[PDB]
Order: sequence, then structure tokens, then C-alpha cells
Amino acid sequence: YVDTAVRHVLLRQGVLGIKVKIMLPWDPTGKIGPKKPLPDHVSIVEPKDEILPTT
Amino acid sequence: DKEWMPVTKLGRLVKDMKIKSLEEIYLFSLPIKESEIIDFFLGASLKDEVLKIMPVQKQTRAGQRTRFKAFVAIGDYNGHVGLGVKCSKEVATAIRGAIILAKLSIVPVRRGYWGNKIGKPHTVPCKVTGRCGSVLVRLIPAPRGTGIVSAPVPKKLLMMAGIDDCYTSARGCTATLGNFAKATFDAISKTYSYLTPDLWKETVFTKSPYQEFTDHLVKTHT
Amino acid sequence: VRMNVLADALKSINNAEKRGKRQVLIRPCSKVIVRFLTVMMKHGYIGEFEIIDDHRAGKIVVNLTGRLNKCGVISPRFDVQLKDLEKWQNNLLPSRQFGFIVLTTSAGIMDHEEARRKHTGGKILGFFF
Amino acid sequence: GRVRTKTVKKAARVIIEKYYTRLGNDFHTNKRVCEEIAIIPSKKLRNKIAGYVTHLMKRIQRGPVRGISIKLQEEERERRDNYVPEVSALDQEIIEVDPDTKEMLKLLDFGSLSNLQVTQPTVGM
Amino acid sequence: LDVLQMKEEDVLKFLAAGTHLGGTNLDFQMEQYIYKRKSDGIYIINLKRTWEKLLLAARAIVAIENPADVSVISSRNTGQRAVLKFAAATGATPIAGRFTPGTFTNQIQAAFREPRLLVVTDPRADHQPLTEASYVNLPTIALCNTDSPLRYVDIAIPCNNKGAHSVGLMWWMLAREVLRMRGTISREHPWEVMPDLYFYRDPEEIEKEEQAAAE
Amino acid sequence: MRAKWRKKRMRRLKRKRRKMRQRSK
Amino acid sequence: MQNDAGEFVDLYVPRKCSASNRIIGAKDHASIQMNVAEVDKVTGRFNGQFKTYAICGAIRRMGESDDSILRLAKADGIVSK
Amino acid sequence: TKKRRNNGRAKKGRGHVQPIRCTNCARCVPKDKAIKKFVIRNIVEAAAVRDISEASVFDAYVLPKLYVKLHYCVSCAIHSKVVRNRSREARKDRTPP
RNA sequence: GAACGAAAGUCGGAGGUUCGAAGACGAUCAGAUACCGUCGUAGUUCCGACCAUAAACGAUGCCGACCGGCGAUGCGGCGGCGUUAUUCCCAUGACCCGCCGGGCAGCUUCCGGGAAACCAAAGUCUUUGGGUUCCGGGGGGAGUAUGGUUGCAAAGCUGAAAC
RNA sequence: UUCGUUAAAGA
Ligand SMILES: [Mg+2]
Ligand SMILES: [Mg+2]
Ligand SMILES: [Mg+2]
Ligand SMILES: [Mg+2]
Ligand SMILES: [Mg+2]
Ligand SMILES: [Mg+2]
Ligand SMILES: [Mg+2]
Ligand SMILES: [Mg+2]
Ligand SMILES: [Mg+2]
Ligand SMILES: [Mg+2]
Ligand SMILES: [Mg+2]
Ligand SMILES: [Mg+2]
Ligand SMILES: [Mg+2]
Ligand SMILES: [Zn+2]
Repeated sequence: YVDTAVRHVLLRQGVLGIKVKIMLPWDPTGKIGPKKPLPDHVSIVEPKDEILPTT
Repeated sequence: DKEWMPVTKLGRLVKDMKIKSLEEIYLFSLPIKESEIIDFFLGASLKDEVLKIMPVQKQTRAGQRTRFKAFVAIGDYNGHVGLGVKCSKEVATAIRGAIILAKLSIVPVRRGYWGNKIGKPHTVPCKVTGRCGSVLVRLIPAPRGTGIVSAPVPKKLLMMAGIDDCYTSARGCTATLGNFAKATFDAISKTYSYLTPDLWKETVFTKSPYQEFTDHLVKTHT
Repeated sequence: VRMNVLADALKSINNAEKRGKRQVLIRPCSKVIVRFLTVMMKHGYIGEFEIIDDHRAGKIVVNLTGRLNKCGVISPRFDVQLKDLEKWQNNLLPSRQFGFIVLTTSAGIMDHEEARRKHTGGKILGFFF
Repeated sequence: GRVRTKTVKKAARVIIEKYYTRLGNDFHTNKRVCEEIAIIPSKKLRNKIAGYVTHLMKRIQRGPVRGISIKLQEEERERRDNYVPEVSALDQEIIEVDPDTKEMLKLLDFGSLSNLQVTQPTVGM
Repeated sequence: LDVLQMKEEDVLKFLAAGTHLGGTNLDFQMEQYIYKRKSDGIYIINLKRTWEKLLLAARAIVAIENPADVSVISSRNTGQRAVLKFAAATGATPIAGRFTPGTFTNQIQAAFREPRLLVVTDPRADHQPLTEASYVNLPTIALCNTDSPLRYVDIAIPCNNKGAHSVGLMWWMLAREVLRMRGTISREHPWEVMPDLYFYRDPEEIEKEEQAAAE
Repeated sequence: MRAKWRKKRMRRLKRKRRKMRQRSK
Repeated sequence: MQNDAGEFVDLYVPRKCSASNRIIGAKDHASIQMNVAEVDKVTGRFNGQFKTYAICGAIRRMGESDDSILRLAKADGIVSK
Repeated sequence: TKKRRNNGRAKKGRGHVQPIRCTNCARCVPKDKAIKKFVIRNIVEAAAVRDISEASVFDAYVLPKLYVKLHYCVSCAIHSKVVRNRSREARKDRTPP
């Protein structure tokens, strides 16, 4: 879920450590994000039932 | 170029173009909530200055935790100025928060004369006061072309307020800007709260903008 | 014990104005107090007032307006010559156009505006605005 | 052991709020109903949510729930509202309370129909 | 005037609900509403000065333009029953139960309204809308008692807000006068249903007992 | 050191210096 | 506010209170503009004509508004005899 | 600053209160300041009441009591679990149930 | 300038139960001469004289006026076919409701103050003035030295400066 | 029941 990069920057003061972490969004269809939903997230549906009871 | 995201009904009257001036809002003392309202009413009110960004601490077991306390004084030179205080862990975030809170805490400034009624008011109408902490700030009317004889921070605040000529008398810790600028703010806020002898008659009691344009608010709410 | 009854009246006037009442009960009566309230009536800061004439000492009831900001009595009643009123102008009155100071002229209880026309001057009872 | 997470209880409350008639009082059926109507990847989380759903079903079968109410209980509360008999809206035309309100009806002009004479001591408070 | 005067059916319903009796403690702004003390502690509120404040509350509510700009709040169950059948009937927007303090102040919550008038039941049980009036600039009508504070209150109707029958009678007759001012019901026309909805209903023990006794 | 016992020891020193003055006037 | 030329120079004339004749401030958020409408004859028809009672913040906090509305409408003749 | 309005004791009209000795530490404390309670104890422990009732001469015709003016000071009562410390909003309270 | 002025202390007369400055021991601690225990002197007790100090506190000068409410309390006064007390209408006693005056106080409050704690006064103060008295000018030196004065004494009042 | 003290800065 979290792309993490640890890189170095060489300046006149010495070295500088940069750490960039990015959490990816959930995309099931496509290569943009992962296909696995989050275990803390619970997906529900919309209500379905409608009119016409007995007669 | 962003949508105003319609809310709070006052800016919805503004976007329906029903309140023609901010004077009509200060007639009825309605609570302003978002900072876009006076940006819509005033375009030349962007003249501001950050006064002092000072660090405050909070002692924690891991160590002292800092956060910066920014003061921003805004105001157009026609007599609508405001003050904003915001403490936040980031410099530019605290500056933007103090700008937005100053846009919220803008007040009108009443301008009077020294005693000759020619025109173009240049001073406070009477000797007013303001208190914050122990800081008693007295604003005294001045003759024409006198200037602002004060500390540089309320000198800049009155220069934004449009009071070109004033005398000041400060008692207390003047060294703390977080009380001295707010005492100057209370002193310039009490200028309309003073009972002045050119308001004898009963006022017109004009209609509320809610009463005048209820049906537009009904058709935009439902 | 009981002295400066004009200040004793104006403290009640001031507390009733700060509270926001309608009319004040004032236990002393002086011709000083009657002429002082007459000057305040003529300027229109206060309204109609009725003096219950007791056999010992009456009681003044003043119908307030909701108009007064501050009224008081200078304590020792300083002896003020002309060309010295401008000190009290800069000291007491909140502006040049507003407020008045009750002078005790030789021809009667007069006003700050009336004294410069009468050309008398004198002592000071108090100030009101 | 059943000290379940707020997101678990919130998901189960969303289930019992939206779909009530699809749920019963059996765990092995309610789990399959909840996995037909919702998406939960973890089977332990399935069992947890379905167990708290059965617990909420056993609570609703006994009495009402302060947290959420179904449409059938809403219609029952509306029925208990608008079930209006005519028994105690207005009483019979014999009312006596006070000699003070007797004096009120004497001075301020109204009916003053019934008699009003009661004496009470001063043992108030 | 001359049609806004109380009648025999009105005073019969007031004496039937028993709103003439109030609390035992006094207030410094209820002296003009009380008439005379009575033994056993219970004090007597007059009816004409209650009718006049009910009339002014009805004038205030009918003076609104949008009926959604009037909010009706009660926190206790003797008033929560009356609010939902009151405000949804004619001219207001109800809210009861927990007030969620901070409702009319912040705008991040979807439960935010801008009411131009407020009617509350008990000031001591609804101190929080009285506190939040000072940031919204709304008037306040409160069914006050002889021992209730009068801070941030514009119209005070002296009554007994403890008994549910007096509360339901006041909400009923307030909506009655609001509808006769708006023009739904004429002056020579009685109301169609008896107000027990507005009063109270005891839940399913004696309610189902009375139903089984009636069937 | 307490102000009480500081004042009492300065009092004792005052008594000692007074006895020194009375011993060698 | 007027000058010798007679121009209206002041920005806004604030609401003078109907209780204590005090100027309502621009930041006085505890103020209120009460509105009560007029009532017609025996037929009892609602009018669009109304009267405004300005009550300020300190009066509303002290509780003088309850006495003040009735003692102001008594001079009108609309609350009582 | 002043921690309390009463300044510990209840001397408000007078100027001197005669001290009464404490129970544990035996320290003279004025009686408007000392913890002055009234313990009412049965002289027999509640499990020995049945034993003395079975071994009594009379058939339950005597029930003795024990009334003692217990008089602690505030230095020993906090150590002896009576007048435990409270909050700033909790110092405005009355006698506990 | 004058009269009282807790405790302790001083000078006479009487007595001395308890407690108990100092003191003598017994303990614990590296060490106690201290907190703990045993005994016990001056004192603590009374009548005469002196000293005039304290956290002598409301750490808050005195007199007068104004400015919200509530429930109680102490003392008088007033009103109430109420109850209980003698023999019985006639008077005082005890309880219940309300008002008045001054008194010790309690709770809430955006009346206003103040740095806040908090305060119906510590409010009516830059919108600065009712009458009057004594005291503070950064902290130490120091309430110290030298003067003067009171006291039998311990000491008290007034009171610096160098640094 | 007994159980003392840890220089100076340096965030
Ligand atoms: Mg400094
Ligand atoms: Mg401390
Ligand atoms: Mg004492
Ligand atoms: Mg002595
Ligand atoms: Mg002796
Ligand atoms: Mg010993
Ligand atoms: Mg011994
Ligand atoms: Mg000796
Ligand atoms: Mg001293
Ligand atoms: Mg003195
Ligand atoms: Mg009595
Ligand atoms: Mg007697
Ligand atoms: Mg060492
Ligand atoms: Zn003890």
C-alpha cells in the first residue's frame, strides 16, 4: 500500500536523507492502485426492496 | 477559480446579489463566518502586514514542543481593518490561518473631525479606550495634519484604519504585542459603540435582507 | 459623613445609567442640584423630573433617557479664571464638539458654552457628557 | 473477548439499519446473508460481524434499540402516536381547585360555575 | 382586539389542564406574572397575562416568512412528544432528544440550520440553545415557570412545564392561534381532534390494558 | 535558614555587641 | 454626521436600541431585532405590516428584555389595555 | 494565593476559638478546624451478636451502644483515611452519603 | 499624646494536680544533643507592678451613597377565625408564612474590576476627583550600625549609609 | 522503625 523511497542528496553541508512515502488508492480495475481492499474498510451496497406487497 | 460551495446563507445572499455593501451587514451585525465574503465586498482590502511571529512552547516528556504564533493585521485604508492571531506548527500555515481569522475579525472604524466640519474626516470622534491584559490604550483626537504619534505597530494599524491624525496614551506592558495590538483593536472597535451626539433621532429600522429576499433563499434551500 | 450632595446624586445617576434603568431616586435636594439638572434638561440629555417636596428635604426623581455616558463632580470646586478653561476642555471633554462643563458663574449656575458669551467664568461644579 | 472494534460495530449497525428482513436468528445463515449483501475479505472479520449481527437480532427480538430503529419499529411508534382515544382530553363539567382562582373568576370576568371552598394549613415544604 | 379575548371553553380547558398552579420558588421577573400566594407552597399564575404572552408568541411565529426558519427544541420527554406533532403540523422545524451542543455554531456538520426564531420548552433543561443564541442572533420564546432564569429570553409564557397536560395544552393552543392567524382555521371553527397527542401517552402497559378493556 | 532564627541570631549578636559596649565603654 | 456643506459623511448609522437607547455595536452578536406583526379587525386577518423592536446584548443578558417588550408594546397599545 | 475562602476553619464572627486536643497525635487544634465526628458503634461485632444472644441471660432484652466524640486533626485524618483530597470543583460539596 | 492589648518573659506574696523550656537517662541511626519513651526545674495557677511584640489575618483603613437574585440564621418590631400549651373568653410561651432595620455568613451570575487566583466588593477608575489618616518605590545590605527615647532586664519606637 | 549527598554549563 505504501510506496517508500529513501534517497540521498549531496550538498555542501554534507548529505541529506530524504524519505518519501505515498499510500496508494484502491483501484480494483486498473494498474493505478492495488486490487486488495483494506481490511479496516467494509463495503456495503444500496437498499434494493421496493413496492408491490400482497395485491 | 474555485466554487464557493454554497453554505451559511449570508454568502448565498451575496452570490444571489442581494446585499449590495458590507455596510448593510454591519447595520444589522450579522455573524460573518467565511473569509470569502469580505473578499467579495472588498478587493483593495488585501493590504496587510504580519506583526510578530513568536514561538510558544509546550513541555512534553520527549522534549519541548514548539508551535508558532502569528499575528496578521489586515485592512483597507477606508476604515475597515482587522486583526488575526493563529498558533500552528507550520510557519506559512499559521500565517494563512491568521490572515483568515483577520478577515473574520475585520471591524469598521468610525472617523471624525478635530472640531471644524469641513470634510474628509481624519481622526477618531472622541477620546476612546481599549483594554487587553493591563494595556490601557487611549485614542485622543488630533488636529489636521498632525500624524500618528505612537508605537510603530498601532501606528501601522491606525494608518491602515485611515485615522491620519491621532494621539495615543498607553499604560501597562506595551512590550507585549499580543495585548497592545488587541487593546488598540478594542479602542478602534469602541468608536461606534460610543454614544455620540449626532444620533439623537430614532433610526429608520429598515427591513432585514432575510425578510427582503426570503423567497430566493427558499428556492435555493429547497 | 454627608457632603457633596451633587456628587452623591450623580453617583446614583451614573450607576443607573450603567445599569440601564428608567428613573433614579435621589435623596438630597439643593438649588445647585436643581439648576444642574435644569442645564442637563436644556441640553436634552435627561428628561422630565419631579421633586417630592418633603418637609425636611425632598426627593428628586429624574426620568432618564438612556443617553448619558458619564457625569461627575470635580471634588474641591477649583477657582478657574478665564484663559484657563482650555485645560479643562482638553482634560474632561471627550472631544471639541461634544460635552459640556457646568461653571458656577457670578450671575448664576451657567454652562461651558454660556460662560464664554457671558464673559464671567468662575468655579466648576462638574462635567457631563 | 467480544469487546469489538468501533468499525466492526459500525459496519454491523449499517447492516442492521439497511437490511433487516434478510437477517434471521441463526449464525450460519446470517453470515451468508451478510456476505451476500456486503464485502468483507477476512473470514475472522466475517465471523465477528455476523456474531454481533446475531447479538443485535437477539436484542431487537426482545426490545427496542436506542442506537438504531428499523422501519417496522418506526411504524409501530407512529401507531402508538396516532392511536387516539377520547377518554381524558376534557373531564366532566365539575372542576374545583382553589379559592384563589375563585377570586380570579370573581374579579376577572368569566364563568365561575362550580363551588370553591377548601381550607388548607400552612405546612408547606 | 375584541376577538382575541378568552372564552368559557378556553378557561375550562386551562382549568382542566391545571396551568393555574406553578412552582414554589419565586423569581424577580415573575412578580408581574404571579397574582397571589397560596398555602401548601404552590403559587398561582394568572390566566390573562399568560394569554397575552401566548398571543405575542403567536404573532412572532406568524410574523415569520419561511416556516423552516423557526426551530422548536425540547429535551425532556414531556415536551419531546409535543414537539414532533407540533412543528411538523403547521409552521416550524422540530428537533428533540440530544441537542448535540455546537449545532448552530460550526458549519462542518450537516446538522446546521439558520433559524430566525426559536421556541423552547424548559429554559433549565434547554440552557444550551439559550447559550448558543448569542452567536446566531435569534429570538427566544420559552414556556417558563416561577423558578426559571430569563437570560437570552424575549417572550416568557408563565406556566407549569412539569405536568404534561399543561404543556400539551399550550402547544395545542399556540398552534391553534398560529393557524387562525395564518388563515387555515377560521375563528368560528373548533379544532377537529382532541389533543392527547400533544399531551402525553403512557407506553404499552396501561395503553394495551385500556385497549384490551375497550375491545 | 528561617527568617525567625535569622532575626533571633542577629538579636543575640546585638545583645553580644551591647555587652561589649558595656564592658568597654 | 454632517459637515458645513451638509453632506452625509458617516458610513452607517447603527441600530439604536428600543430598551435603553444604546447603540448596538457591529460585533455585538448578542443583539436581536424582534418583529411583531399587526392584527386586523373582528374578521381577524393577518397583515404584512409589522413593527420592529431592537433589543441589545446587555439587556438580553440581564433579562430586561422580557419586561422591556411588554412595557414598550404597552405604549403601543398592542399587548394589553 | 488563598486556597480557600473559609481559610480552613469556620471562625468568621469571633477572633479566638479554644483548642481541643486531637485523638491520634494529641495536637491542640481549634474546634472549628479539627475533624469532629460522632462515631456510633455497637459494642459487639456483628458475628458475635448471635453468640452473645445465644449465651445471654435475658431473651434479647438489652442492646447496648457506644457513642464516642471522635476528634481528629487534619494532619492525621488524611493519613488515617477520612478527609482525602479532592478537585477544585469538588471542594464545594457537602457531607457524603 | 493617651487607654486596653493573646502567648512567652521580668519583679514581689501565696501554692505545685497535670503538662512541661532547659536537664538527666533509655532507644533508632555512621553520628542526636532531635523527632519516640521515663523522671523533672523555670513556667503553666491566683492577687498585685513592668514589657507592648505575633501569620495581633479579612494578609483587605474609617464614615456616607449607589449598583442583581435566591434560601436560611441570630435580635427586636409588625400582620396572619392555623397548631400545641393552664381553668375559660382576657394577656404572655413553642412551631408555620411574609415584611422591616442593622449583624455574622452561604450559592449563582457577563453589573464591573483585576495579571489571574478571586471579589456584591478587591465594583461605581484614562468615561481617571465624596471626606480623611498611615505607609511602597527593584532585590540584598537591614529593621543593621550610630544617635535619641522607654524599660529592672530581655528588649520596644525612630532609623541610615558604604558596597 | 532507619535509609544522606551527586560541581558548572551545554537543548
Ligand atoms: Mg518590559
Ligand atoms: Mg501552597
Ligand atoms: Mg486572632
Ligand atoms: Mg500575659
Ligand atoms: Mg513568681
Ligand atoms: Mg520529651
Ligand atoms: Mg511527665
Ligand atoms: Mg531561667
Ligand atoms: Mg508589627
Ligand atoms: Mg486603622
Ligand atoms: Mg422573630
Ligand atoms: Mg411577649
Ligand atoms: Mg556532603
Ligand atoms: Zn493527629
